[PDB]
Amino acid sequence: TSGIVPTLQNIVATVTLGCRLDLKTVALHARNAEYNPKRFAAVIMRIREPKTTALIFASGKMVVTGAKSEDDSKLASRKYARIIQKIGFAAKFTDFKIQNIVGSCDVKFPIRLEGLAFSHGTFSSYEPELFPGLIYRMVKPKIVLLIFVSGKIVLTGAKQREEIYQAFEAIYPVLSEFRKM
Amino acid sequence: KVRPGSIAAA
Amino acid sequence: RITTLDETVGVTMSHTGMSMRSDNSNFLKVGREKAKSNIKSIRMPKKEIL
Amino acid sequence: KPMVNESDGVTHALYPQEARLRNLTYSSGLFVDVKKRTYEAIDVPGREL
Amino acid sequence: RGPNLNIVLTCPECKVYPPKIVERFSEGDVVCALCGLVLSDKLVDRVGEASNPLLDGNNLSTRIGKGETTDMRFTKELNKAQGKNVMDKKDNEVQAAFAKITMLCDAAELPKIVKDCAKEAYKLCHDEKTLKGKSMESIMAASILIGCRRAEVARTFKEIQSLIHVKTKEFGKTLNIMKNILRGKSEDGKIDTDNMSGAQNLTYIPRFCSHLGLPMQVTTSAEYTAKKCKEIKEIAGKSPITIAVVSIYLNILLFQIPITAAKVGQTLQVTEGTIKSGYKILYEHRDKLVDPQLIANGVVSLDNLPGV
Ligand SMILES: [Zn+2]
Repeated sequence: TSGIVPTLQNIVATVTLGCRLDLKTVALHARNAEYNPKRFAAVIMRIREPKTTALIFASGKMVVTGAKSEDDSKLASRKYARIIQKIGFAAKFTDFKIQNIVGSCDVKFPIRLEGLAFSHGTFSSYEPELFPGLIYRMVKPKIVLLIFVSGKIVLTGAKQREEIYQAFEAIYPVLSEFRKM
Repeated sequence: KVRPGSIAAA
Repeated sequence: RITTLDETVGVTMSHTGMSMRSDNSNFLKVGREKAKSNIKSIRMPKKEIL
Repeated sequence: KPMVNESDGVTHALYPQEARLRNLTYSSGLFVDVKKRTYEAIDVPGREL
Repeated sequence: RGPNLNIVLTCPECKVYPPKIVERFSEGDVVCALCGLVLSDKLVDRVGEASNPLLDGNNLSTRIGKGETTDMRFTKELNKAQGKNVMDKKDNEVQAAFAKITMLCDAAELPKIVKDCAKEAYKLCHDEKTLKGKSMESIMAASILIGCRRAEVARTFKEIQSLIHVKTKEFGKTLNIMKNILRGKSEDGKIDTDNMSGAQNLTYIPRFCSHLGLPMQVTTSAEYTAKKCKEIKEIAGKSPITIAVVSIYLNILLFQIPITAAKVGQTLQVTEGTIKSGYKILYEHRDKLVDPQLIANGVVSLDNLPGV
């Protein structure tokens, strides 16, 4: 009905290796590493071809972010695992789960945030003195949407590409009902 | 045992 | 004799109670003074600290 | 001068007639200048500061 | 799930159900309106103490104090013994929270209704799993904000922060949790109206204009300007504080009151750059931001508004 498919900006994925790593050695022998114990208890590294950032902990846990697609995230995680293997630590690809999906879109018209906050008061939370965007907590699917006056919608919380599309399709009518002028 | 004779081993 | 303010009452009271303006005084800022400083440390191996 | 602050936070001059009609206290605000000083000294043991 | 123990007054002779009953208070009688038969006579209309079962529930307690003749030893020992009560300890926390709320509201010069509503909100939202890791300062500030909004005297986040030392993140999180709790109890066991909305920039304008010392005519003009300012999409997204401040500044320069933006922003704690920027957006629609009655009467025209 809407005719516009929201585009996924970010992908947060989690992977495990099952082996203990030496952060000092990884930092010294890695091209792009940032090991600051005072700052954080993990090594921050980044790769360019996928344009992604990975946080690697001493417990063998890796958190990949920045991927624009599920297969791109898979490729980035595989390359990270290969980099660690080349470093020498016993790292094997294991459970890779996407824990967060972020998407964006625009409805191409202004939206009455006060009207939405009054009509749908069980799901919306509008406090314009802190953030200039209404927060809508859709219950099914369980997702959080940020609605702005400029007609831009940000979706976050989905674990799969289906949930975010379903949420946008379910929120489009109530958004259209509250168009300014 | 994690590192077979590698740079990590050194 | 005591001094009487001839200014508007609202203007005189603008500094009282819940006012938008935030205090810029630095007096008795013990909480700030001791909270600004903070440093942490890592678990160096036991064999050295021992 | 005698003043009254309303519930919404608006303050305006109050006259005896309005005070009587509205059951308001005919009173004026008191203000005082306050000076906040802080001294410090090196407390060498066994000596006056 | 219990005995009836209910008395219903009906006229045996008339048999009409429901009956027409008149309560002659002066004569102390309850009489059937149709036949005049008396159903109950000798009806009843400091020795006690009053309490509000909305902020204190059911909790009867008495203090110990000096009399016409008393020894300080007995008073001190009795107060000490009374303090060491386990059952009363649980509600003493709520009472102390009420005392601190009262102190904050009184120092804020807020009306009695505001602090009563704040205490009610605190009591309703207290003793729940959701609010267990948040600071009591944040809880109290959120309750005070909710009460102020419920009393149609809504204050601002910065104004409440001026008294309660709580950062914005904690304050907003606690406020959202409290609002969710109130909604949940309103459904299961009203609470909100048009006032519950967030922006409600109209309520702020009178107090800001009072702080600046402007006349009520300028205040009304600023209210109209702010009300019509929401029609512009380039400004509707701005903070309500900024919207109200910019409208007030526009009306100030409309009436040529010798107050500069440097002082307006200093008094209302808003950046002068922000004020002038908002004025730039509103200058392109000045025509829709001025009262037709004012411009027709001629107190001032569109001319008295310098544009950059
Ligand atoms: Zn009868």
